[PDB]
Amino acid sequence: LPVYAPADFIPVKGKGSRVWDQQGKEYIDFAGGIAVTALGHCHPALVEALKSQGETLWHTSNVFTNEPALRLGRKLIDATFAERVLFMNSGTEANETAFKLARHYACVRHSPFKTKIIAFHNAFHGRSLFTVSVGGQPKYSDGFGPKPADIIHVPFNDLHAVKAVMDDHTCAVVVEPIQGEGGVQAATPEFLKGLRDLCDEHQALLVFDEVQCGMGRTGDLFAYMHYGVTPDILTSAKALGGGFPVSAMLTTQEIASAFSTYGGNPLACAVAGAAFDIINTPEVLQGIHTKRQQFVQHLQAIDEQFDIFSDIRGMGLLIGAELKPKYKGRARDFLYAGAEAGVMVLNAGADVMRFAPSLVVEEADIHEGMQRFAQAVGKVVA
Amino acid sequence: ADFIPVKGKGSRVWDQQGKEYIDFAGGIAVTALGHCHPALVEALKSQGETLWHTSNVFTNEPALRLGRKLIDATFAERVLFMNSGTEANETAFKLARHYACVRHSPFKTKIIAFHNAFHGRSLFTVSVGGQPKYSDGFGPKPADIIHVPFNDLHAVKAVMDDHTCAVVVEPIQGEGGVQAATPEFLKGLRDLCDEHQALLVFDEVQCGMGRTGDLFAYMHYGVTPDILTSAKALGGGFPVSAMLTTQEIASAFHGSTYGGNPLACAVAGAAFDIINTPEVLQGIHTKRQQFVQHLQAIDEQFDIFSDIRGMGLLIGAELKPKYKGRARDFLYAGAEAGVMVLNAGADVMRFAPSLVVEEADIHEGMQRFAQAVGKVVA
Repeated sequence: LPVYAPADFIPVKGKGSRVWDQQGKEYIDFAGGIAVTALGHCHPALVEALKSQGETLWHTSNVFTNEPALRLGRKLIDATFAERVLFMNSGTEANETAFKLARHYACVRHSPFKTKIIAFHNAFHGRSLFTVSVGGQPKYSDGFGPKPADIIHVPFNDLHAVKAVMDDHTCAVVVEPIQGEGGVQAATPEFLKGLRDLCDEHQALLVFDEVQCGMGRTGDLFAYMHYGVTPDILTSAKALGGGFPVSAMLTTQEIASAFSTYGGNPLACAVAGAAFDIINTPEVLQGIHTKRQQFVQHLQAIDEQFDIFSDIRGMGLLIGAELKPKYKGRARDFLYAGAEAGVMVLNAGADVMRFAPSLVVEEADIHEGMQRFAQAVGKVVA
Repeated sequence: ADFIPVKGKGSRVWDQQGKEYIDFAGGIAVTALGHCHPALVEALKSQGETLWHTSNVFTNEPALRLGRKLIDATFAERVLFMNSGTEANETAFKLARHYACVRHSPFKTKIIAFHNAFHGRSLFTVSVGGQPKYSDGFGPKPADIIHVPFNDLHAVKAVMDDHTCAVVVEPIQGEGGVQAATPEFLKGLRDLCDEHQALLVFDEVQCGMGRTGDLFAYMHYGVTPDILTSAKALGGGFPVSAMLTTQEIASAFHGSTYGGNPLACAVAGAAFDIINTPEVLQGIHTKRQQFVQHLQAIDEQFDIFSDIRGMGLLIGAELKPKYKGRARDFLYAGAEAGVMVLNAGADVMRFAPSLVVEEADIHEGMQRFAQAVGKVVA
């Protein structure tokens, strides 16, 4: 079921897209700690930001603001639909704030009875009681006592189902523009635009969970930019801090007033500022699309030799490769084989291989790592 | 606040104008070793050039070392690391619920909590928290949570049954006016949890990691919980948290540690190594009395405090009826006089400085606070 590392696989050092364990074994990192290390390990710019702010100021409480948080909030506001930003520590906390806000906005603006949240099967939004209940995997939300109520789940990419359950008592639609954990499934243009129109019609807020697909992952700063569909609330984490625990919730002044920056650990925000400055450049964003195709070509060549993939999908450097029916439920086996061959990869359910490397992964590492993965595949299929 | 801190060193802070402040707040009991402590900076820099992040699939050496340190020093046999106190509390409450579900009955769901409790701001944790004003207005709350008065043992006995999974308590309610549990109350909680096969959950996010002058407040009481949560002081400024429990309870979630950010755990390790020494822990009690003597002298001059309470360097000064509801007025006057302090509700002044705050800083900061009080009274 769950993917756990054995006692002889403990990473100790990371440099760029390469990782070494206790025994000195070298790995190519196509996993990024599950799309977290978007600029690789110990990136000189991020290390410098960490070290310099570390000599100056680490922590301020939420009653105080700080320069790093102000600078970062300004950068997020200037680059996105957002007019207000709220900083926390993790994607789960960002989602908690987003869901609470959508609930409270509806409560004060319209009615205390306007509480329905529409979410999707296979959705992942975190592991707190509230976020995991909004998540679309019953197995992970079962067994913790009474779940917070008024959450309705329908299939991802099923617009009609959404239309069918939504009403004047609906406060929010929560969606990942691309379901990362859920098989790397991208929203269709019709579906995502349909969600915007339905939210408009019912006076509900459209909440985009961009914890995984945000901060450069898709080759745009945020996935919503690719679609041209503007949410009411957006959450960001993982890539935001490039390894440092930080998250952000983005919304408009009108919605935020129901509760330009709030919170944000000075050290976290300085690091996230440095990461933002690198990721939000035309050149890096262009490179993400160049690098994606380098990966895809290798995956196509692997399928040509071994006949193992039915679909190659995702956006930018969030890559999903679905296994053929003859290899249904073998994703974990391919992952472990990869680790043996010195390449770190991911799953997205039992049938899907997932890749989420550094957005600046070198071409040399792409070729070497994918050659290692091709070797690993050969060991599994023989 | 009306000023923006840009730099800190030890227990002194500077804003954009270069104005120097004495820090008796510690970012709400977070910076337990002050600002930019050389040992914590060294740990941050050394791990920061080695490895920042692994997912929960992997362990890492900093997480393993910190886990071992917490296990050796406490009742804990297993540790789960997170980023915030809210997350640690989420994990604790989910665990108590899941343990009851699989080891007893899916209907064993009642959580007993206390009025004025603070456990975080997620939907679940704020619902277990005892402040309706903070849990109202976010739609249907996670159910089966019962609130009774803090320190009321009879109330707890009354609500507990075979359908109770947990009692959740802060050994000292920091936000709730700095109110300490009585020995009989805390001991009684242990006895009742034993009787009803419920888990005793100690929220030591604020009162833990040296705050009370013991590594954890439970050690002062001699009452061992089933689950304990730690944050704030744990990382001395770095976002990190821990949930501590036994092997028996942790087994309900399907080595000795799980999760933990390499960078976070390295810093937390350096912080643990300093706080968990006989000398630092002794000093917390010395420093407490240095603060308390100033507070007593302020009251002698200005007739302002009816009670001075708390433990170690968690200090509460309740305002007299004449100054009821005006804790914010003294907080702002404090800031004007160049000293950073806290409130614990509208009636209580709260102090939570670095556990190694220099005596010179205590005297200077408290003199500034005396002047601030003087300007308000005049």
